[PDB]
Amino acid sequence: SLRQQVEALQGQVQHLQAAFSQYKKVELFPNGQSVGEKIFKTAGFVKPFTEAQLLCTQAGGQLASPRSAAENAALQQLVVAKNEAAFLSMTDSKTEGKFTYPTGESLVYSNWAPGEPNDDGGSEDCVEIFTNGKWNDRACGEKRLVVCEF
Amino acid sequence: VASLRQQVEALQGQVQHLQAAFSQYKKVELFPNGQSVGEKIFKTAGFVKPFTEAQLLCTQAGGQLASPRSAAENAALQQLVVAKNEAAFLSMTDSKTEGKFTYPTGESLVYSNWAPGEPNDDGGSEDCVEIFTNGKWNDRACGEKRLVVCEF
Amino acid sequence: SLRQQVEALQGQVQHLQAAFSQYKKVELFPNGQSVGEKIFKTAGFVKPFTEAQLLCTQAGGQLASPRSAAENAALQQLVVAKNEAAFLSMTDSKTEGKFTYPTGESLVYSNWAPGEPNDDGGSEDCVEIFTNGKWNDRACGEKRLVVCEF
Ligand SMILES: OC[C@H](O)[C@H]1O[C@H](O)[C@@H](O)[C@@H](O)[C@@H]1O
Ligand SMILES: OC[C@H](O)[C@H]1O[C@H](O)[C@@H](O)[C@@H](O)[C@@H]1O
Ligand SMILES: OC[C@H](O)[C@H]1O[C@H](O)[C@@H](O)[C@@H](O)[C@@H]1O
Ligand SMILES: [Ca+2]
Ligand SMILES: [Ca+2]
Ligand SMILES: [Ca+2]
Ligand SMILES: [Ca+2]
Ligand SMILES: [Ca+2]
Ligand SMILES: [Ca+2]
Ligand SMILES: [Ca+2]
Ligand SMILES: [Ca+2]
Ligand SMILES: [Ca+2]
Repeated sequence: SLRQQVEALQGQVQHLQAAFSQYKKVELFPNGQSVGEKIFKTAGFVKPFTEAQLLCTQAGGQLASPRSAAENAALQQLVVAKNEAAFLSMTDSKTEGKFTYPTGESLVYSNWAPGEPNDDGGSEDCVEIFTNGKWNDRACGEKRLVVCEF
Repeated sequence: VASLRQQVEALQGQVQHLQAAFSQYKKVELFPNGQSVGEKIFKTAGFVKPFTEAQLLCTQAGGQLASPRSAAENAALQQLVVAKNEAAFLSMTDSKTEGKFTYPTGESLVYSNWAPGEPNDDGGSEDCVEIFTNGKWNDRACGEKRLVVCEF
Repeated sequence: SLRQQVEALQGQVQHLQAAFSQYKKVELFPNGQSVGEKIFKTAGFVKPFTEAQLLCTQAGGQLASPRSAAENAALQQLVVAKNEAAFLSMTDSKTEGKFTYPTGESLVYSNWAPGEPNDDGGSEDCVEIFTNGKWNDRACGEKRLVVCEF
């Protein structure tokens, strides 16, 4: 009967997989985007960098950190849909000119708009992504769309 | 051997936890922008868009525009429309053949809840369908903006 | 061969646990809070008590019912985030001066602001929670943030 149980439990698990897959699609509409094993989700409102960063970390994730063209495109979809530029997780607060992820690791991908980053004004240590997907270093005190990744 | 037995017993415990946890999250997830009816789930985006844009949003999300195929589904959909107090677009149109409304697949309707006198192709240019807060349907110009509600 | 059958099932279950865990974080961000086996979720808008109560009940849950300091703090987080006081499920509509849960039992926990409840104007049978986490009885006809528990 052990084989029978495995047969039965697998039926329940595959039914669970089906239900879960459906609820996942529902979950991401319309404020989320999945790319690979990563999920981006916007809070739907704007906040300064520090507050946005805290919201994501307290939620068990971190600010959007596109590490490839594919991830950047998925994130771009949310920014376009909300029509609001969003903050990324990277900053060059430690070493001006050198942007890093929250862990301190150097960028493995970038999509800077022409002429960026320019540390305009002498104090732009955060990064925002435009509706066109391009990046721009921006003053961390400005308010931008909050998008976290999980 | 008994090793497999122990593993099956372990799997049963993990599965029961997932089922209970998932049962709770289903309710949490659908509050307040979703409605479950049978094996279908309606989810509103909370904003309005013209038909073509609304349709694209749903298809890109892995679903399609709300397609109520029974009174029960139509009532579930109506709940979201009433909550947002915004009439919504359905997926059906008679863009191909005037007077013949079909689902995106091309199949003819299996259920309808037209308000009296509808569809009337008003102005000779209404190929889309909207559902009112009272649950009744009305054919409407696809260029108009209505609440976006997808089904999954 | 049963071993290879169980082995396949184990793979599915382990993947589901990981996928479900990631999804839980996505769902709770930014309108939910999990504390113990309870989950609070705000609709993000305000409604009078009766309408708020119906929304929660029809959703398969009930209005926020903090039963401990831990739960109250979790609920408070949502109130603070939305900067809108929220209705709790308890009322003393049946017997003035005696607040009870929807079931009818008396409170097992409370966090009343100084001087409350005071049945102001002789007509406050509902309860709101402030951004400071304290409670105040309020007219059920007033509109407050809708927060349900599941
Ligand atoms: O964050 C500020 C922006 O980088 C802005 O800076 C300068 O004013 C110019 O280089 C603009 O073209 C650029 O868009
Ligand atoms: O979509 C437009 C509606 O059909 C509208 O059209 C006309 O104006 C009349 O027939 C109305 O009674 C009807 O409600
Ligand atoms: O809900 C109404 C509040 O209790 C309010 O009532 C009265 O106006 C006074 O007792 C205030 O100090 C108190 O804050
Ligand atoms: Ca600097
Ligand atoms: Ca800088
Ligand atoms: Ca710049
Ligand atoms: Ca036509
Ligand atoms: Ca028509
Ligand atoms: Ca019409
Ligand atoms: Ca009273
Ligand atoms: Ca009272
Ligand atoms: Ca009071």
